Amino acid sequence: TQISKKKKFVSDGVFYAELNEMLTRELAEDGYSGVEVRVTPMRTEIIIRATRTQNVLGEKGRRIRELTSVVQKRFNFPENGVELYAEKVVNRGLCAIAQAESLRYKLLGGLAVRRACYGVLRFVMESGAKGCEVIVSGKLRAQRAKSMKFKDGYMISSGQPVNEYIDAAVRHVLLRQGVLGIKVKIMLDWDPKGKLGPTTPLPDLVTIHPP
Amino acid sequence: VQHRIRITLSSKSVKNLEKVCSDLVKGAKEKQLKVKGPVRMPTKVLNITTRKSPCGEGTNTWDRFEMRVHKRVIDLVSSPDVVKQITSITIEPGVEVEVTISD
Amino acid sequence: GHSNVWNSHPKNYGAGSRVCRVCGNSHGLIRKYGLMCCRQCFRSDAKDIGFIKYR
Amino acid sequence: PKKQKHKHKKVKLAVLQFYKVDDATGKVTRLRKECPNADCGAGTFMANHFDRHYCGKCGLTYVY
Amino acid sequence: MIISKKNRNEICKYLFQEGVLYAKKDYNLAKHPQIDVPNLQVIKLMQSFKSKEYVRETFSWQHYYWYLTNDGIEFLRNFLNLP
RNA sequence: GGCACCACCAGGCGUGGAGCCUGCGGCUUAAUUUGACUCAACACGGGGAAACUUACCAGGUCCAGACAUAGCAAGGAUUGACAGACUGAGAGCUCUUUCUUGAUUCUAUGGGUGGUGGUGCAUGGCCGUUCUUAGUUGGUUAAUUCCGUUAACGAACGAGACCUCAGCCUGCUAACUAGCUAUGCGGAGCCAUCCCUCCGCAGCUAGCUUCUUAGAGGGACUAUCGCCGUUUAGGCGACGGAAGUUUGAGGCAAUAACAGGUCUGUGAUGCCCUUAGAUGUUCUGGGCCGCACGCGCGCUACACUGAUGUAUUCAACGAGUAUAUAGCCUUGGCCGACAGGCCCGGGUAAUCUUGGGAAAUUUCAUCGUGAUGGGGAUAGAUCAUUGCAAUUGUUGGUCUUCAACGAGGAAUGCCUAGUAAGCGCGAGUCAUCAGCUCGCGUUGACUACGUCCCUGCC
Ligand SMILES: [K+]
Ligand SMILES: [K+]
Ligand SMILES: [K+]
Ligand SMILES: [K+]
Ligand SMILES: [K+]
Ligand SMILES: [K+]
Ligand SMILES: [Mg+2]
Ligand SMILES: [Mg+2]
Ligand SMILES: [Mg+2]
Ligand SMILES: [Mg+2]
Ligand SMILES: [Mg+2]
Ligand SMILES: [Mg+2]
Ligand SMILES: [Mg+2]
Ligand SMILES: [Mg+2]
Ligand SMILES: [Mg+2]
Ligand SMILES: [Mg+2]
Ligand SMILES: [Mg+2]
Ligand SMILES: [Mg+2]
Ligand SMILES: [Mg+2]
Ligand SMILES: [Mg+2]
Ligand SMILES: [Mg+2]
Ligand SMILES: [Mg+2]
Ligand SMILES: [Mg+2]
Ligand SMILES: [Zn+2]
Ligand SMILES: [Zn+2]
Repeated sequence: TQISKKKKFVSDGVFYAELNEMLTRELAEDGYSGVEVRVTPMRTEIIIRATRTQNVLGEKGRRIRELTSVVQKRFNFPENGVELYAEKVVNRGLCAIAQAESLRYKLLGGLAVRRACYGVLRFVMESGAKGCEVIVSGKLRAQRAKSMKFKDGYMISSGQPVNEYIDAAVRHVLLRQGVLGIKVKIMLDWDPKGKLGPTTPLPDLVTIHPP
Repeated sequence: VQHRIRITLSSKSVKNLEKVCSDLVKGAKEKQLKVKGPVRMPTKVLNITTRKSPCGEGTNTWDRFEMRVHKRVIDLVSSPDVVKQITSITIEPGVEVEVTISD
Repeated sequence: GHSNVWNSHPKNYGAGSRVCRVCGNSHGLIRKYGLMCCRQCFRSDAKDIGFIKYR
Repeated sequence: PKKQKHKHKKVKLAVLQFYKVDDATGKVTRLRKECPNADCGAGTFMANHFDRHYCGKCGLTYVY
Repeated sequence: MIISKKNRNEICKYLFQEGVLYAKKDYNLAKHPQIDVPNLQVIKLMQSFKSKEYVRETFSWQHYYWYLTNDGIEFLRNFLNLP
């Protein structure tokens, strides 16, 4: 019954990594962006961030209860010791996973890649990202594979501020000719309130108060 | 009050853990309970080093992953009631609070 | 009796007894801390598991 | 050649080939012992072989 | 495959009771963690109930996750002899 | 024209020569599975394979062939099995035998499914490389770094900034899972006591935070001085300073590429092949270790600046259990020459293992220039441990055996300070096996502060 503090934090990390994988495979076409585990004393509340928050809930919340019971039995929680919520992703344009999946379904249907990638770019920039980049790699038109980059705006690539300012995702499209790769990198703007983007300004950015 | 309470706090982040600890020691010092803490245990550094290549070709380059576990111990003298009344504020995610009653 | 000669070899130990918890491959398996992931799968999920590269 | 597979020996109506209810009257007259094992019921016939009483549902056996 | 009526009704009662099922890819578990049937029979019967649209199947991290569909809640209530 | 110890210079330590370890080729083989071949293959696939892994070989099983269609079928579709035979087999595998079982199946067609099967020259992702270079007139810089010249100016990515670790703080915050100091008591010494010295124990009312920890901050900016420099940008020297070599070391890391590697990481994958006498799966056994030979990374040496046997005493990084009689790390006691065993327990851990009782080093003695008490390959006997299993020696011991090697040709590698080199420890792999990698500390230099001579790049 006694579990080390090391074994426990590794177990929480592995549980998070597995939950998100099964939700990514299950709530795929619901716009699943991410999951926020929150272990409260009574229950381990689990918040799901998605775009179709009526498709994950289901008819009278049947799907969400099915997922809540599957998580309880599979992960071995105490009964009523886990409750899966489902919130709304505030800004879908500023999420690279939401746009990666949107571009996935915009290509599974059959739309031309050069027209859906620029559409994703358009939506991201109207959403407010300081810069966005899309990469499409695979057998796009011919048998030889090539990589088409779709960059617009300002994008940093090196240093620590990358893992604060760059929201990125990597998704496959399972097409008839093979697998198509999608790398979406969205560069966020500095939000003083820390909602739309980082709260810490970029290190090189200097502001001089006017006299 | 009567008994001796050891609250162990663990986390993977320093700021959340420290602000939770500050909340606990502030609540303890408002209700006039003597508080010994926060006492910072040596940080545990969980390290994984693996070959970045998914195969055996190229320069054998190694990425070193680290998980840092930070442990805080707070020692009050009181009754269980005030202890669970204090450790009922919004404990931030990632912080593992653990209350143990001593003699 | 076929059930006593099917999976009849002991799996108490050995590399062919532990598998990746994400893929079931038995090679390059990191058993440290109870991770039970393969090298490739841990390198992919490390951020989710909570391992940060600082050095 | 290809090792052939055991095929279930098929005896037409072995239940008719079991009891001896004849000579008018009313004598079921079993012709093979019913295995003693409790779980094995009374309609569970212990086959007899050239030298053994074998119950098919379990393994109870008797040679002679 | 050949699954006794006892085991079949066993996995079909639990599925209707909860509406969901799970298993690990382990064809020699010899006992499902909940149903007193080995993992092989649960996995194979769930694959049948799925080729019939009687469930939805998602595989993730070496584990199966099955969800009864609306056709499944009909066929199970017909099969289990009771609502 | 520049730059760079993956170039040289001045050197240090090497490798290449020897024995052995390991990887690659070749040969042999039933198979000795295979990918990778200049940098950018060759202790690489975290690839230290007894079984599994395993892809290979010799065999034996099993269906884990959904679903749809058509048949066979309660006068039974089908299933399991005692004994004997068969079998490597206590696989009813098959056969004899005759019970048992009950629409789950079975037979045929489609359709599926699995595949460490092919294709990395179909692909994704990832990774390696070009290149961590600095890229996308001139001076200076680590730098497309700045200055300066100017039909360019102003920007952006990259570089730096940033992040982490380390270095400083007698300031701050705080410690019964860290200590110090004092007090009290006890032990020993001296001789008693006292004092002094060295110890042990106690006190959440003994104080405190120097030492330990870990948070917050501070701190260096080339700041000050001289000189040089267009008197700029910068460089050299000097004081002070913990730090003056953007303080050291990393992490991250542009554009564009390569038919670079990976389909044997992936329930990532298109296509092709196979799919029940299977390239699926499982079980047994073998192989992946095979040995005229070639090559690469290494370990151990060639000794006295040493070996051996005493004495002696300094780290750091990290790791650790399901408690079931007990699983992991093991303390203490006992038995045992060792190997190991037995018995009480602690620890899910700054609490117990562990103040981590590391070695090199130090000290004394022996040896005495002798392949010698250097070296320890090979080999015999034997005893233990891991394991289901140790043979083709898992490993660890005991006694014995005592090879080459006396510093290594032509070549060629790495390295500018707590660095090289030496020394040991921890972790990963792991039931057992570390001559390997990834970390750690201990001891601790020589030489240079340049150049384009070679090699490469621009
Ligand atoms: K040499
Ligand atoms: K190598
Ligand atoms: K590739
Ligand atoms: K691959
Ligand atoms: K393929
Ligand atoms: K793997
Ligand atoms: Mg940088
Ligand atoms: Mg030289
Ligand atoms: Mg040699
Ligand atoms: Mg083998
Ligand atoms: Mg085998
Ligand atoms: Mg196979
Ligand atoms: Mg496969
Ligand atoms: Mg290629
Ligand atoms: Mg201090
Ligand atoms: Mg090629
Ligand atoms: Mg090999
Ligand atoms: Mg000595
Ligand atoms: Mg000699
Ligand atoms: Mg010797
Ligand atoms: Mg071995
Ligand atoms: Mg080891
Ligand atoms: Mg060279
Ligand atoms: Zn894996
Ligand atoms: Zn019977």
